[PDB]
Amino acid sequence: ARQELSGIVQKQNNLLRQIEAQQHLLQLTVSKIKQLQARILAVERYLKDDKLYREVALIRAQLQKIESETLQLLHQQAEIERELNNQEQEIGSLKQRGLIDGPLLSGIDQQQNNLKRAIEAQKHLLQLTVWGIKQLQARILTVERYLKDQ
Repeated sequence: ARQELSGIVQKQNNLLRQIEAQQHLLQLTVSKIKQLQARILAVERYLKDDKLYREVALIRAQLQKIESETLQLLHQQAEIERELNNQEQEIGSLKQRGLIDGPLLSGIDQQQNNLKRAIEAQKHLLQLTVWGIKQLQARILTVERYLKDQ
């Protein structure tokens, strides 16, 4: 009835807000990774040549924070996908019996496809974030070994 259809539309909106909130944090993490890449490059060029130690300590902290941010993003991404999947089953069930029709059926189907595509794009963005933090972890480890050595 009007109420279950109302419920699907509200859930589709709730999910759309969760993707929105996840995108803010993902973008922020991505921007931190980029500034940190630049900072590690500087340390690397300089070692090719105590302020150095403070910069390396600051970078290492900043790297560990980003890794923790990426793990939060990974967990929330899983929560978002699970909600998408629950909505797919509910929508699918009402559709099987025909209880969504007219412009609403096309619009709810289109919205399911929109949210799925955005969630999959965020998953790709997240894979790139993971890739980035693993690169920076390997480069700072090289620097730490050199310092221990010297």
